[PDB]
Amino acid sequence: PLGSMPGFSQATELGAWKELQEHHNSLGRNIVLKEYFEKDPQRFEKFSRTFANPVDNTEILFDFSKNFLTEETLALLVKLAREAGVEELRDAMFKGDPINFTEDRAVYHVALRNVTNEPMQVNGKSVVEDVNSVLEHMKEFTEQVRSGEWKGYTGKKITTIINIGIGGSDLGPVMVTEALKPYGAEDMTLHFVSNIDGSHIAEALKHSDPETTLFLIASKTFTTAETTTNANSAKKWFLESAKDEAHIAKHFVALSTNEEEVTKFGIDKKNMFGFASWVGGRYSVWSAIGLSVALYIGFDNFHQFLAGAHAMDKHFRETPLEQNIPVLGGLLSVWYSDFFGAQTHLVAPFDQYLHRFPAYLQQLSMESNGKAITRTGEYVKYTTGPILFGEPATNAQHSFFQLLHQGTKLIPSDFIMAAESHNPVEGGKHQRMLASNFLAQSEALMVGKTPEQVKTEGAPDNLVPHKTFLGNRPTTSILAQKITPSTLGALIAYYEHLTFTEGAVWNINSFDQWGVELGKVLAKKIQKELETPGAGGDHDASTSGLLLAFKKKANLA
Amino acid sequence: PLGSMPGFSQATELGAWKELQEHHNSLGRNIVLKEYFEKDPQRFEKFSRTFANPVDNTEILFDFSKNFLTEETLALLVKLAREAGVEELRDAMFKGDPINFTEDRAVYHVALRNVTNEPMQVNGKSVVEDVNSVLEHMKEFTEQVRSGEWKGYTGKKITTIINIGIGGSDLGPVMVTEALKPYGAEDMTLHFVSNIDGSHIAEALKHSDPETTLFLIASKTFTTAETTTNANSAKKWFLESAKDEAHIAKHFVALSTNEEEVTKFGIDKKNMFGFASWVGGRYSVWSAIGLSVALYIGFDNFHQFLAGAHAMDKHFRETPLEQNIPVLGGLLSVWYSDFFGAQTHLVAPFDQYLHRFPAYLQQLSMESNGKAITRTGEYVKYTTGPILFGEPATNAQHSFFQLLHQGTKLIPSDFIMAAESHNPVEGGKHQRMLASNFLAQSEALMVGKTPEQVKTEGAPDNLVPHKTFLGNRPTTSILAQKITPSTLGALIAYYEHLTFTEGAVWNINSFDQWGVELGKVLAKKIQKELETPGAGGDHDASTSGLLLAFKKKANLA
Ligand SMILES: O=P(O)(O)OC[C@H]1O[C@@H](O)[C@H](O)[C@@H](O)[C@@H]1O
Ligand SMILES: O=P(O)(O)OC[C@H]1O[C@@H](O)[C@H](O)[C@@H](O)[C@@H]1O
Ligand SMILES: [Cl-]
Ligand SMILES: [Cl-]
Ligand SMILES: [Cl-]
Ligand SMILES: [Cl-]
Ligand code: NA
Ligand code: NA
Repeated sequence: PLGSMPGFSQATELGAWKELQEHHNSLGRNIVLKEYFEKDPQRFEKFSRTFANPVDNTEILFDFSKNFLTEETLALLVKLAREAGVEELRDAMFKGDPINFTEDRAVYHVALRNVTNEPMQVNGKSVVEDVNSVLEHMKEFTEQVRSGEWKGYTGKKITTIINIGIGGSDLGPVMVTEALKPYGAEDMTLHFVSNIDGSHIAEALKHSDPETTLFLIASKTFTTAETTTNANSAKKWFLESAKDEAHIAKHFVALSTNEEEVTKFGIDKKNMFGFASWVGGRYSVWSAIGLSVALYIGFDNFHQFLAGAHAMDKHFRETPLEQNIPVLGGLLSVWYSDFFGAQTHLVAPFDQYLHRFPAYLQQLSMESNGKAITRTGEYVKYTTGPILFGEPATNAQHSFFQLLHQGTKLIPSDFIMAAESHNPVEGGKHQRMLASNFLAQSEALMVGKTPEQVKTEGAPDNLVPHKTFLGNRPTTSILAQKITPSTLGALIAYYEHLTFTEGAVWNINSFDQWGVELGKVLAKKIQKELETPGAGGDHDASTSGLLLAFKKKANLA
Repeated sequence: PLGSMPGFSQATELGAWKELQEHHNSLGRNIVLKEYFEKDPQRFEKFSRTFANPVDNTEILFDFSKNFLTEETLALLVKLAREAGVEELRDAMFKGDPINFTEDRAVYHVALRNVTNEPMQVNGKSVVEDVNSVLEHMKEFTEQVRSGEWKGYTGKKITTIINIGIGGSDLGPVMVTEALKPYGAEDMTLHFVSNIDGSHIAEALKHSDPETTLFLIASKTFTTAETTTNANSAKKWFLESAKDEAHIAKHFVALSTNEEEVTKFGIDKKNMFGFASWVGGRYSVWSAIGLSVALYIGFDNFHQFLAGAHAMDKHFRETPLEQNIPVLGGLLSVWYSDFFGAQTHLVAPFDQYLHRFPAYLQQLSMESNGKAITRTGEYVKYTTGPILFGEPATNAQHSFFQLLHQGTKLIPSDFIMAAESHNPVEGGKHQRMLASNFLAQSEALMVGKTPEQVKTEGAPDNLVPHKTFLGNRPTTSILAQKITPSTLGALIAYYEHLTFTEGAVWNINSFDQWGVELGKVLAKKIQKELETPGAGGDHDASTSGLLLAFKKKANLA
């Protein structure tokens, strides 16, 4: 049924927002971090938080103390969270209420990792047994493929997995298999095919054998333009060798919401791994979409990944806002975005395996919060989601940290590192050097280097400005024990709940994506024009000019 | 010797800047692209440019017409370029004058690709014969490795190349070998090791054989912390198998400015591929640093890559500002950054092989122009380089194009595509679909979709705002024939000269990087503290708190 009117319309109408604007005008805008640290030796104790991971029995330290925060600032941000009903929206999410108000849908990625089987329901029906049934199917199938009990059409062990999917059906599987590579099967090659660009499927198939390749067709809808075309091209390549369509049942499985479209494709109903409409693509790695992860690292490691997210769900659900870790991360994002004018958010993992973690967060953050319409249907009077970007450190330091230290933008930055490496090369020397950069970069961004310090080191007087570091550049530092499956699960859930918190304060829908439809509709029209002699003139002069140049260069009538 | 005072101090003091501010206030801020296209059927003719690539005999179309430009706007931006002496600084660069004013150095990447051997000189001495000598050495060495004439210590053909380097010694080689993969040797595996994180070298060595692995130690300085440690770990792994140090001469070569440090490392002087101090790292792929590219795709393809850059150098050098392609790209960046408040710049190649092209441009752009000090030593009164980011399309469309279409930021965007694929799978269907997305995304961002259009399609009245597209989101579209070596060379040179143009207008040094030194110095101090029992307390409370947590989690006294 229908529910209540929203608690508020515009974030800018909330009393706490107006107090934050007054706080910014008189105090927040004059925060100099190095002065706050000089005057407060308990600053780190005040603004750090420790999360217990009970799956691997470790702790993750979240240090927020190098942010533009005072006790007064934190009090006002938590007050804004209470006035915006962050806890109410959170509790509605966990109850399975349809908080996705533009699609009338629950938002229930939290049910996918409900490893304690707490009661969970959508539309008065429990979802727990169905979540568990798909997981038991994923368990059985992954054991058979990894053991070699599941065989190819000529009776060989599967050694190549090709995931075919785009956006939420690709970025999670890529990022998590890259991140957890140390746990991966030694004899298994993974390919992630996503782009419609034929270079992607071509390179994957070029070095694969139909006899030893299993395909995962990953599509919530099973009607995505890119994925259906890639799947079709994969099926033609397979049949070129296997000849017999009956063989498809040993080489193709489907990860989808849409049984009818899967069966249409020629996938055996028994080889379908389902997920519900209340699983958003950018929140889907926890579902059947994680099958490539469970194949690579095994079902038990996949389940520990779910369990680490579950521990962060419990922290988010039960912790008072003053100590709540994702909530503070989300309020800091609002503080920087809407009061300091920051258009970006850097995430730099000090970890090469996490090299696809920023790209994953870019979809989670930007597709969720790149929105301008409130629950009340008004255009926001304030900026919403930032441009999220990053690369792993120390690579990032040698690419664009120049601009972070000496450029003209405020760039709120999250640095993430594990204390222990899976590859402790040369007696730990590589890892102590990585750690020294993790510690030093946040230090350097906070303290800078004064003209007086530069002159003391012997710089030419007229080069002092060039070598000065203003400092006062904020950072959040996250120190884990080791990137295990459960630790990675908890880190993603942190960013999911930070993203939730931002959207709740902004009063937008974190869970829809209406903004992708126009490009899809216009691309289909243009594709028909490219296939049609003499067509393509019904556009603006630029689109028409580009379409004509493309037809001339590609030899199309 | 010493030269002249700078032509100006602050960009904001130039008459043309003040005319642009008045132009923005009265007209530029009210530009609605769809209205300008409705009223001007020759808009595309006015603001598109064609670059002839004489190496592959193709054309690259640069369409700027979906930007916030009128004839009056372009006239004022070109006027700002003349008042800022863009052509004077350009001509000084090509003459080998020391325009890198903070390091007293020439800026002579343009000499590296001087394929017509035009006279070129630094400090009254020709550089041409020395550039050509290194190239002839790169030619001879790459022929021997690729032919199998160069053999390993047990007489086998080299099949694995491991490049070890960071920033400008890594991102170019990675991006260019990924981009030009169709031209790459079928039997060759490349690894690019860059991160100090031991996971990077470990994964590369895990599946390599010392007998068939050649290492390229890529370092301008040959004293980078990460690269010396990685090189050292590579040498220990090699010697664990080869035992005899004499064998190093068949498995390790150096790409450096610093002969003394290379010989120190134990590399035979004959296996050193030199480049000059006037080659910046982020401008170095054209030099000896491109050796991994010439090994992979052959010397002739490498030389065509140089020649395509040379054709774009000639365009930049000889074209009047009204028609000059990189100049217009750089002025648009100033226009958006300093008059519309855009903090970001999206680059989305509609090309999976170009998947590392945005990361390459991120270093070029942000390390060059992430600067705040003028030639006159003042702090800029205006923002400088943007945050540059991106991912290949169509992947990008399914990740963050939601925010580009419906979010609250202005994001100047460059879309790049080739008309022809190297992998024309399924009779060109993948490529026509990719092209349809390239054309449609810029169309969609410009025209949007009105509330009236949304209601016509049958949307619930109270969902109309959620499904509305405001449009008026600018783009630059770049359509090449095919990503050949020379076409890629010309595209990079475009971005190098766009970057030059931005820095010339802003009156900053595009060519120094003082902003990386503080982090390096502070990391070395912390590394010594990590190695020293009881040390690490002499920091701010956050750095001290993180360092202590790291020592507890990593078991360090
Ligand atoms: O998994 P599907 O139904 O093929 O959709 C994949 C992606 O498609 C895109 O249009 C959306 O931006 C994403 O939310 C989604 O993840
Ligand atoms: O090639 P080298 O001397 O090892 O330096 C590599 C990188 O080092 C970094 O400090 C700089 O940010 C880059 O400009 C440079 O490319
Ligand atoms: Cl305080
Ligand atoms: Cl990188
Ligand atoms: Cl005009
Ligand atoms: Cl991607
Ligand atoms: Na675990
Ligand atoms: Na060429």
